[PDB]
Amino acid sequence: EYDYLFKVVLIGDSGVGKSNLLSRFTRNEFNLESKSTIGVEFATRSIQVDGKTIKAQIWDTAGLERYRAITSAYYRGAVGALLVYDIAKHLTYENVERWLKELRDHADSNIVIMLVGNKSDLRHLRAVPTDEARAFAEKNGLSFIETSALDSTNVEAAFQTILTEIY
Amino acid sequence: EYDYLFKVVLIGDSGVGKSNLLSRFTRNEFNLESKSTIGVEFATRSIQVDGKTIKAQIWDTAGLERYRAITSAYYRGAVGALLVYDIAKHLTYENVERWLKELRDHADSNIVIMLVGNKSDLRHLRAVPTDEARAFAEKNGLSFIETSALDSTNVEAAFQTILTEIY
Amino acid sequence: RRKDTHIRELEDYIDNLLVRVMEETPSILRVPYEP
Amino acid sequence: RRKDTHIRELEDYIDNLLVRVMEETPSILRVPYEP
Ligand SMILES: Nc1nc2c(ncn2[C@@H]2O[C@H](COP(=O)(O)OP(=O)(O)OP(=O)(O)O)[C@@H](O)[C@H]2O)c(=O)[nH]1
Ligand SMILES: Nc1nc2c(ncn2[C@@H]2O[C@H](COP(=O)(O)OP(=O)(O)OP(=O)(O)O)[C@@H](O)[C@H]2O)c(=O)[nH]1
Ligand SMILES: [Mg+2]
Ligand SMILES: [Mg+2]
Repeated sequence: EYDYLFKVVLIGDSGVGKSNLLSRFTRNEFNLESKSTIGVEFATRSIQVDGKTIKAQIWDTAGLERYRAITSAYYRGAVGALLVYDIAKHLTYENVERWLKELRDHADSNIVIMLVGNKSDLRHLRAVPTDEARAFAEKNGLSFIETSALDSTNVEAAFQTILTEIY
Repeated sequence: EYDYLFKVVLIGDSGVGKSNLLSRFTRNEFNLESKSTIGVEFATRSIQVDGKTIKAQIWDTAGLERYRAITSAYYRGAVGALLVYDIAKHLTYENVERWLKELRDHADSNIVIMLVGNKSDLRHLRAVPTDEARAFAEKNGLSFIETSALDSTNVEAAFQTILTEIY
Repeated sequence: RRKDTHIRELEDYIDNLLVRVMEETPSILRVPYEP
Repeated sequence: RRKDTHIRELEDYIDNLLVRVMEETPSILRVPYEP
Protein backbone atom coordinates (compact mmCIF):
# COMPACT_ATOMS: atom_id res chain seq x y z
CA GLU A 1 0.00 0.00 0.00
CA TYR A 2 2.45 2.75 1.16
CA ASP A 3 6.14 2.75 2.00
CA TYR A 4 6.47 5.84 4.25
CA LEU A 5 4.09 7.87 6.35
CA PHE A 6 4.99 11.52 6.52
CA LYS A 7 3.27 13.76 9.06
CA VAL A 8 3.00 17.34 7.90
CA VAL A 9 1.41 20.18 9.79
CA LEU A 10 -0.39 23.21 8.41
CA ILE A 11 0.39 26.52 10.21
CA GLY A 12 -0.33 30.28 9.90
CA ASP A 13 -2.92 33.01 10.77
CA SER A 14 -6.59 32.30 10.83
CA GLY A 15 -8.30 32.81 7.45
CA VAL A 16 -5.16 32.37 5.29
CA GLY A 17 -6.68 29.20 3.57
CA LYS A 18 -4.98 26.23 5.47
CA SER A 19 -8.12 24.05 5.68
CA ASN A 20 -9.01 24.62 2.02
CA LEU A 21 -5.47 23.72 1.03
CA LEU A 22 -6.01 20.49 2.95
CA SER A 23 -9.37 19.88 1.35
CA ARG A 24 -8.06 20.80 -2.12
CA PHE A 25 -5.09 18.42 -1.87
CA THR A 26 -6.84 15.46 -0.15
CA ARG A 27 -10.30 15.71 -1.66
CA ASN A 28 -10.05 18.20 -4.53
CA GLU A 29 -12.76 20.20 -2.67
CA PHE A 30 -13.03 23.87 -1.82
CA ASN A 31 -15.37 25.82 0.41
CA LEU A 32 -15.82 29.54 0.08
CA GLU A 33 -17.85 29.92 3.26
CA SER A 34 -15.51 27.74 5.40
CA LYS A 35 -15.49 28.76 9.10
CA SER A 36 -12.58 28.89 11.52
CA THR A 37 -11.30 25.41 12.51
CA ILE A 38 -12.57 24.10 15.83
CA GLY A 39 -10.14 21.54 17.16
CA VAL A 40 -7.65 19.34 15.38
CA GLU A 41 -8.17 17.06 12.36
CA PHE A 42 -6.08 15.49 9.59
CA ALA A 43 -6.54 14.04 6.13
CA THR A 44 -4.31 11.84 4.00
CA ARG A 45 -3.09 11.36 0.41
CA SER A 46 -0.54 9.01 -1.15
CA ILE A 47 1.92 10.27 -3.72
CA GLN A 48 4.86 8.87 -5.72
CA VAL A 49 8.39 10.00 -4.90
CA ASP A 50 11.43 7.97 -6.12
CA GLY A 51 10.31 4.34 -6.57
CA LYS A 52 8.18 4.92 -3.55
CA THR A 53 4.62 5.48 -2.36
CA ILE A 54 4.37 8.05 0.51
CA LYS A 55 1.29 8.60 2.61
CA ALA A 56 1.08 12.27 3.44
CA GLN A 57 -0.74 12.66 6.75
CA ILE A 58 -1.70 16.34 6.86
CA TRP A 59 -2.72 18.04 10.12
CA ASP A 60 -4.95 21.06 10.43
CA THR A 61 -5.89 23.30 13.38
CA ALA A 62 -6.87 27.01 13.93
CA GLY A 63 -4.07 29.54 13.53
CA LEU A 64 -3.61 30.94 17.06
CA GLU A 65 -0.42 32.28 18.67
CA ARG A 66 -1.84 31.51 22.16
CA TYR A 67 -0.72 28.40 24.07
CA ARG A 68 -2.96 25.34 23.90
CA ALA A 69 -2.88 21.89 25.45
CA ILE A 70 -2.85 20.49 21.88
CA THR A 71 0.31 22.24 20.64
CA SER A 72 2.93 19.72 21.66
CA ALA A 73 0.98 16.73 20.26
CA TYR A 74 0.45 18.70 17.03
CA TYR A 75 4.09 19.12 16.34
CA ARG A 76 5.10 15.75 17.76
CA GLY A 77 6.67 13.57 15.01
CA ALA A 78 5.91 16.17 12.28
CA VAL A 79 8.55 15.95 9.50
CA GLY A 80 7.42 18.99 7.48
CA ALA A 81 5.35 22.17 7.95
CA LEU A 82 3.37 24.25 5.51
CA LEU A 83 3.52 27.84 6.74
CA VAL A 84 0.88 29.69 4.83
CA TYR A 85 -0.16 33.37 4.37
CA ASP A 86 -2.83 35.17 2.43
CA ILE A 87 -1.06 37.12 -0.38
CA ALA A 88 -3.92 39.73 -0.19
CA LYS A 89 -3.32 40.64 3.56
CA HIS A 90 0.23 41.86 4.42
CA LEU A 91 -0.45 41.25 8.17
CA THR A 92 -0.52 37.48 7.60
CA TYR A 93 2.94 37.88 5.99
CA GLU A 94 4.11 40.08 8.88
CA ASN A 95 3.19 37.21 11.30
CA VAL A 96 5.40 34.65 9.56
CA GLU A 97 8.51 35.47 11.72
CA ARG A 98 6.35 34.51 14.79
CA TRP A 99 5.25 31.13 13.29
CA LEU A 100 8.87 30.30 12.52
CA LYS A 101 9.58 30.90 16.20
CA GLU A 102 6.66 28.66 17.15
CA LEU A 103 8.41 25.93 15.06
CA ARG A 104 11.78 26.74 16.72
CA ASP A 105 10.04 26.42 20.06
CA HIS A 106 7.85 23.39 19.30
CA ALA A 107 8.64 21.39 16.18
CA ASP A 108 11.63 19.15 15.62
CA SER A 109 14.87 21.00 14.69
CA ASN A 110 15.10 19.18 11.34
CA ILE A 111 11.57 19.95 10.23
CA VAL A 112 11.40 20.77 6.52
CA ILE A 113 9.51 24.08 6.26
CA MET A 114 7.76 25.50 3.24
CA LEU A 115 6.42 29.05 3.05
CA VAL A 116 3.17 29.26 1.11
CA GLY A 117 1.51 32.38 -0.20
CA ASN A 118 -2.02 31.38 -0.79
CA LYS A 119 -4.99 32.98 -2.57
CA SER A 120 -2.82 33.91 -5.63
CA ASP A 121 -6.15 34.18 -7.51
CA LEU A 122 -6.67 37.41 -5.61
CA ARG A 123 -4.31 39.27 -7.98
CA HIS A 124 -6.20 42.62 -8.06
CA LEU A 125 -5.74 42.65 -4.26
CA ARG A 126 -2.12 41.60 -3.97
CA ALA A 127 -0.51 43.02 -0.86
CA VAL A 128 2.54 40.73 -0.85
CA PRO A 129 5.22 40.83 -3.59
CA THR A 130 6.29 37.31 -4.69
CA ASP A 131 9.87 38.29 -5.24
CA GLU A 132 10.22 39.69 -1.73
CA ALA A 133 8.39 36.75 -0.15
CA ARG A 134 10.88 34.46 -2.05
CA ALA A 135 13.98 36.38 -0.95
CA PHE A 136 12.60 36.06 2.60
CA ALA A 137 12.08 32.24 2.13
CA GLU A 138 15.58 31.78 0.55
CA LYS A 139 17.13 33.79 3.40
CA ASN A 140 15.44 31.77 6.15
CA GLY A 141 16.31 28.33 4.68
CA LEU A 142 12.70 27.83 3.46
CA SER A 143 11.10 26.23 0.37
CA PHE A 144 8.57 28.70 -1.24
CA ILE A 145 5.48 28.63 -3.52
CA GLU A 146 2.31 30.58 -4.14
CA THR A 147 -1.00 28.75 -4.44
CA SER A 148 -4.70 29.14 -4.88
CA ALA A 149 -6.72 26.55 -3.05
CA LEU A 150 -9.63 28.07 -5.06
CA ASP A 151 -7.89 27.75 -8.53
CA SER A 152 -5.86 24.65 -7.65
CA THR A 153 -2.84 26.66 -8.78
CA ASN A 154 0.36 24.96 -7.48
CA VAL A 155 -1.56 23.11 -4.69
CA GLU A 156 -0.31 19.65 -5.87
CA ALA A 157 3.22 20.94 -6.53
CA ALA A 158 3.27 22.55 -3.04
CA PHE A 159 2.59 19.21 -1.45
CA GLN A 160 4.81 17.34 -3.94
CA THR A 161 7.81 19.56 -3.17
CA ILE A 162 7.76 19.40 0.61
CA LEU A 163 7.23 15.62 0.49
CA THR A 164 10.12 15.16 -1.98
CA GLU A 165 12.17 17.47 0.28
CA ILE A 166 11.26 15.18 3.17
CA TYR A 167 11.88 11.82 1.39
CA GLU B 1 -11.65 -8.66 39.73
CA TYR B 2 -15.40 -8.20 39.10
CA ASP B 3 -18.23 -10.53 38.12
CA TYR B 4 -20.52 -7.95 36.34
CA LEU B 5 -20.18 -4.46 34.93
CA PHE B 6 -23.42 -2.49 35.31
CA LYS B 7 -23.62 0.80 33.44
CA VAL B 8 -25.68 3.38 35.33
CA VAL B 9 -26.46 6.88 34.08
CA LEU B 10 -27.22 9.97 36.06
CA ILE B 11 -30.18 12.11 34.81
CA GLY B 12 -32.09 15.15 35.99
CA ASP B 13 -32.02 18.94 35.81
CA SER B 14 -28.84 20.98 35.91
CA GLY B 15 -27.77 22.10 39.37
CA VAL B 16 -29.36 19.15 41.15
CA GLY B 17 -26.03 17.52 42.26
CA LYS B 18 -25.42 14.74 39.69
CA SER B 19 -21.64 15.30 39.51
CA ASN B 20 -21.33 15.43 43.26
CA LEU B 21 -23.25 12.17 43.62
CA LEU B 22 -20.81 10.62 41.19
CA SER B 23 -17.69 11.99 42.95
CA ARG B 24 -19.21 11.22 46.40
CA PHE B 25 -19.86 7.60 45.53
CA THR B 26 -16.69 6.78 43.58
CA ARG B 27 -14.05 8.93 45.18
CA ASN B 28 -15.63 10.17 48.49
CA GLU B 29 -15.19 13.71 47.18
CA PHE B 30 -17.46 16.79 47.10
CA ASN B 31 -17.13 20.19 45.35
CA LEU B 32 -19.34 23.05 46.44
CA GLU B 33 -17.86 25.11 43.53
CA SER B 34 -18.62 22.55 40.77
CA LYS B 35 -19.63 23.97 37.39
CA SER B 36 -22.15 22.65 34.90
CA THR B 37 -20.70 19.48 33.30
CA ILE B 38 -19.05 19.99 29.95
CA GLY B 39 -19.32 16.81 27.96
CA VAL B 40 -19.61 13.21 29.13
CA GLU B 41 -17.46 11.38 31.72
CA PHE B 42 -17.62 8.35 33.97
CA ALA B 43 -16.18 6.84 37.11
CA THR B 44 -16.49 3.34 38.54
CA ARG B 45 -16.63 1.64 41.90
CA SER B 46 -16.95 -2.00 42.84
CA ILE B 47 -19.47 -3.16 45.45
CA GLN B 48 -20.76 -6.51 46.81
CA VAL B 49 -24.14 -7.79 45.87
CA ASP B 50 -24.93 -11.30 47.08
CA GLY B 51 -21.65 -13.18 46.75
CA LYS B 52 -20.76 -11.17 43.75
CA THR B 53 -18.54 -8.27 42.90
CA ILE B 54 -20.24 -5.70 40.73
CA LYS B 55 -18.51 -2.85 38.96
CA ALA B 56 -20.80 0.16 38.77
CA GLN B 57 -19.87 2.20 35.77
CA ILE B 58 -21.44 5.61 36.44
CA TRP B 59 -21.96 8.09 33.66
CA ASP B 60 -22.48 11.76 34.02
CA THR B 61 -23.32 14.65 31.65
CA ALA B 62 -24.88 18.11 31.98
CA GLY B 63 -27.98 19.73 31.83
CA LEU B 64 -31.47 19.56 30.35
CA GLU B 65 -30.91 17.11 27.56
CA ARG B 66 -32.25 18.55 24.54
CA TYR B 67 -31.51 15.82 22.00
CA ARG B 68 -27.74 15.81 21.45
CA ALA B 69 -25.61 13.55 19.19
CA ILE B 70 -24.56 12.25 22.68
CA THR B 71 -27.95 11.10 23.98
CA SER B 72 -28.41 7.84 22.13
CA ALA B 73 -24.88 6.58 23.15
CA TYR B 74 -25.43 7.88 26.73
CA TYR B 75 -28.37 5.53 27.42
CA ARG B 76 -27.13 2.72 25.27
CA GLY B 77 -26.51 -0.31 27.46
CA ALA B 78 -27.50 1.51 30.71
CA VAL B 79 -29.14 -1.07 33.02
CA GLY B 80 -29.89 1.60 35.64
CA ALA B 81 -30.72 5.34 35.85
CA LEU B 82 -30.53 7.59 38.85
CA LEU B 83 -33.16 10.21 38.14
CA VAL B 84 -32.08 13.13 40.41
CA TYR B 85 -33.80 16.29 41.66
CA ASP B 86 -33.05 19.02 44.16
CA ILE B 87 -35.44 18.82 47.13
CA ALA B 88 -35.03 22.59 47.73
CA LYS B 89 -36.29 23.26 44.12
CA HIS B 90 -39.85 22.43 43.03
CA LEU B 91 -39.10 22.92 39.32
CA THR B 92 -36.40 20.17 39.28
CA TYR B 93 -39.08 17.81 40.69
CA GLU B 94 -41.73 19.06 38.21
CA ASN B 95 -39.31 18.17 35.37
CA VAL B 96 -39.03 14.52 36.55
CA GLU B 97 -41.82 13.50 34.09
CA ARG B 98 -39.72 14.93 31.16
CA TRP B 99 -36.72 12.86 32.23
CA LEU B 100 -38.84 9.74 32.49
CA LYS B 101 -40.08 10.37 28.99
CA GLU B 102 -36.45 10.45 27.82
CA LEU B 103 -35.91 6.94 29.14
CA ARG B 104 -39.03 5.77 27.37
CA ASP B 105 -37.57 7.29 24.21
CA HIS B 106 -33.94 6.33 24.70
CA ALA B 107 -33.22 3.63 27.28
CA ASP B 108 -34.07 -0.08 27.17
CA SER B 109 -37.69 -0.41 28.38
CA ASN B 110 -36.25 -2.76 31.06
CA ILE B 111 -34.06 -0.15 32.76
CA VAL B 112 -34.18 0.08 36.59
CA ILE B 113 -34.98 3.68 37.58
CA MET B 114 -34.36 5.28 40.90
CA LEU B 115 -35.81 8.61 41.99
CA VAL B 116 -33.37 10.44 44.16
CA GLY B 117 -34.10 13.62 46.03
CA ASN B 118 -30.73 15.24 46.52
CA LYS B 119 -29.60 17.95 48.92
CA SER B 120 -31.48 16.59 52.00
CA ASP B 121 -29.01 18.68 54.07
CA LEU B 122 -30.95 21.75 52.85
CA ARG B 123 -33.77 20.53 55.16
CA HIS B 124 -34.63 24.11 56.20
CA LEU B 125 -35.08 25.21 52.53
CA ARG B 126 -37.04 22.06 51.61
CA ALA B 127 -39.37 22.78 48.61
CA VAL B 128 -40.25 19.12 47.88
CA PRO B 129 -42.06 16.99 50.52
CA THR B 130 -40.58 13.57 51.09
CA ASP B 131 -43.98 11.83 51.11
CA GLU B 132 -45.32 13.25 47.84
CA ALA B 133 -42.26 12.13 45.86
CA ARG B 134 -42.34 8.62 47.40
CA ALA B 135 -45.98 8.23 46.31
CA PHE B 136 -45.12 9.55 42.84
CA ALA B 137 -42.15 7.17 42.68
CA GLU B 138 -44.34 4.19 43.61
CA LYS B 139 -47.15 5.39 41.30
CA ASN B 140 -44.57 5.13 38.47
CA GLY B 141 -42.62 1.95 39.52
CA LEU B 142 -39.56 3.84 40.73
CA SER B 143 -37.23 3.24 43.61
CA PHE B 144 -36.95 6.30 45.90
CA ILE B 145 -34.43 7.65 48.45
CA GLU B 146 -33.32 11.14 49.49
CA THR B 147 -29.56 11.82 49.70
CA SER B 148 -27.02 14.48 50.48
CA ALA B 149 -23.86 14.44 48.40
CA LEU B 150 -22.48 17.12 50.79
CA ASP B 151 -23.13 15.14 54.10
CA SER B 152 -22.79 11.71 52.46
CA THR B 153 -26.34 10.84 53.78
CA ASN B 154 -27.80 7.81 51.97
CA VAL B 155 -25.34 8.05 49.03
CA GLU B 156 -23.77 4.59 49.41
CA ALA B 157 -27.32 3.36 50.09
CA ALA B 158 -28.74 4.86 46.84
CA PHE B 159 -26.11 3.14 44.76
CA GLN B 160 -26.32 -0.11 46.74
CA THR B 161 -30.03 -0.23 46.19
CA ILE B 162 -30.17 0.41 42.42
CA LEU B 163 -27.39 -2.13 41.87
CA THR B 164 -29.22 -4.64 44.09
CA GLU B 165 -32.48 -4.18 42.10
CA ILE B 166 -30.44 -4.44 38.86
CA TYR B 167 -28.50 -7.56 39.97
CA ARG C 1 -26.12 36.81 19.17
CA ARG C 2 -23.11 35.57 17.15
CA LYS C 3 -21.48 33.93 20.20
CA ASP C 4 -24.69 32.29 21.41
CA THR C 5 -24.11 30.75 18.03
CA HIS C 6 -20.39 30.20 18.66
CA ILE C 7 -21.00 28.56 22.05
CA ARG C 8 -23.33 26.12 20.33
CA GLU C 9 -20.92 25.42 17.44
CA LEU C 10 -18.39 24.47 20.09
CA GLU C 11 -21.07 22.43 21.94
CA ASP C 12 -21.99 20.49 18.80
CA TYR C 13 -18.33 19.93 18.07
CA ILE C 14 -17.93 18.41 21.57
CA ASP C 15 -20.93 16.06 21.04
CA ASN C 16 -19.78 14.82 17.66
CA LEU C 17 -16.32 14.24 18.99
CA LEU C 18 -17.70 12.46 22.10
CA VAL C 19 -19.98 10.15 20.02
CA ARG C 20 -16.77 8.88 18.30
CA VAL C 21 -14.80 8.67 21.59
CA MET C 22 -17.62 6.81 23.37
CA GLU C 23 -17.88 4.39 20.43
CA GLU C 24 -14.13 3.60 20.00
CA THR C 25 -12.21 4.50 23.18
CA PRO C 26 -14.62 5.30 26.07
CA SER C 27 -11.85 4.73 28.61
CA ILE C 28 -10.59 8.23 27.71
CA LEU C 29 -13.68 9.72 29.44
CA ARG C 30 -12.97 7.81 32.69
CA VAL C 31 -12.23 9.70 35.87
CA PRO C 32 -9.57 9.41 36.59
CA TYR C 33 -7.65 9.14 33.34
CA GLU C 34 -5.11 6.34 33.00
CA PRO C 35 -2.94 6.88 29.87
CA ARG D 1 -19.14 39.27 29.07
CA ARG D 2 -18.99 35.89 30.83
CA LYS D 3 -20.10 34.42 27.52
CA ASP D 4 -16.39 34.82 26.65
CA THR D 5 -15.54 32.88 29.84
CA HIS D 6 -17.77 29.88 28.94
CA ILE D 7 -16.30 29.90 25.40
CA ARG D 8 -12.72 29.37 26.76
CA GLU D 9 -13.96 26.74 29.19
CA LEU D 10 -15.40 24.90 26.19
CA GLU D 11 -12.28 25.42 24.09
CA ASP D 12 -10.11 24.20 26.95
CA TYR D 13 -12.27 21.18 27.32
CA ILE D 14 -11.77 20.43 23.56
CA ASP D 15 -8.03 20.90 23.90
CA ASN D 16 -7.63 18.55 26.94
CA LEU D 17 -9.90 15.99 25.31
CA LEU D 18 -7.97 16.22 21.93
CA VAL D 19 -4.56 15.68 23.63
CA ARG D 20 -5.86 12.30 24.89
CA VAL D 21 -7.56 11.51 21.60
CA MET D 22 -4.28 12.25 19.74
CA GLU D 23 -2.22 10.06 22.07
CA GLU D 24 -4.65 7.07 22.22
CA THR D 25 -6.84 6.93 19.07
CA PRO D 26 -5.80 9.70 16.61
CA SER D 27 -7.68 7.94 13.82
CA ILE D 28 -10.93 9.45 15.11
CA LEU D 29 -9.72 12.93 13.90
CA ARG D 30 -9.33 11.69 10.30
CA VAL D 31 -11.34 13.39 7.62
CA PRO D 32 -13.20 11.54 6.65
CA TYR D 33 -13.80 9.27 9.57
CA GLU D 34 -13.71 5.44 9.35
CA PRO D 35 -14.34 3.43 12.64
N1 LIG E 1 -10.13 33.65 -3.15
C1 LIG E 1 -9.60 32.69 -2.42
N2 LIG E 1 -10.14 32.42 -1.20
C2 LIG E 1 -9.60 31.43 -0.44
C3 LIG E 1 -8.52 30.66 -0.89
N3 LIG E 1 -8.21 29.78 0.07
C4 LIG E 1 -9.07 29.96 1.10
N4 LIG E 1 -9.93 30.99 0.81
C5 LIG E 1 -11.05 31.56 1.61
O1 LIG E 1 -10.62 32.27 2.79
C6 LIG E 1 -11.43 31.98 3.92
C7 LIG E 1 -10.63 31.31 5.04
O2 LIG E 1 -10.24 30.02 4.55
P1 LIG E 1 -9.84 28.77 5.51
O3 LIG E 1 -9.16 27.68 4.71
O4 LIG E 1 -11.09 28.34 6.22
O5 LIG E 1 -8.80 29.49 6.49
P2 LIG E 1 -7.95 28.88 7.65
O6 LIG E 1 -6.49 29.22 7.48
O7 LIG E 1 -8.36 27.44 7.68
O8 LIG E 1 -8.43 29.64 9.02
P3 LIG E 1 -8.31 29.12 10.61
O9 LIG E 1 -9.23 27.91 10.87
O10 LIG E 1 -8.97 30.24 11.39
O11 LIG E 1 -6.85 28.98 11.04
C8 LIG E 1 -12.52 31.06 3.38
O12 LIG E 1 -13.60 31.89 3.06
C9 LIG E 1 -11.94 30.44 2.11
O13 LIG E 1 -12.89 30.06 1.15
C10 LIG E 1 -7.98 30.93 -2.16
O14 LIG E 1 -7.03 30.30 -2.62
N5 LIG E 1 -8.54 31.96 -2.89
N1 LIG F 1 -26.12 21.70 49.99
C1 LIG F 1 -25.89 20.80 49.05
N2 LIG F 1 -25.33 21.26 47.87
C2 LIG F 1 -25.12 20.34 46.90
C3 LIG F 1 -25.41 18.96 47.08
N3 LIG F 1 -25.08 18.31 45.95
C4 LIG F 1 -24.60 19.22 45.08
N4 LIG F 1 -24.63 20.50 45.64
C5 LIG F 1 -24.18 21.79 45.05
O1 LIG F 1 -25.07 22.25 44.04
C6 LIG F 1 -24.38 22.84 42.91
C7 LIG F 1 -24.63 22.04 41.62
O2 LIG F 1 -24.09 20.71 41.80
P1 LIG F 1 -23.51 19.72 40.68
O3 LIG F 1 -23.09 18.40 41.28
O4 LIG F 1 -22.37 20.34 39.88
O5 LIG F 1 -24.81 19.54 39.77
P2 LIG F 1 -25.15 18.82 38.39
O6 LIG F 1 -26.50 18.19 38.46
O7 LIG F 1 -24.16 17.79 37.95
O8 LIG F 1 -25.30 20.01 37.29
P3 LIG F 1 -25.03 19.99 35.67
O9 LIG F 1 -23.62 19.50 35.50
O10 LIG F 1 -25.19 21.43 35.27
O11 LIG F 1 -26.02 19.20 34.83
C8 LIG F 1 -22.92 22.81 43.34
O12 LIG F 1 -22.54 24.01 44.02
C9 LIG F 1 -22.86 21.65 44.32
O13 LIG F 1 -21.69 21.64 45.11
C10 LIG F 1 -25.95 18.50 48.30
O14 LIG F 1 -26.21 17.30 48.51
N5 LIG F 1 -26.20 19.45 49.27
MG1 LIG G 1 -8.75 26.11 9.50
MG1 LIG H 1 -22.89 17.46 36.24
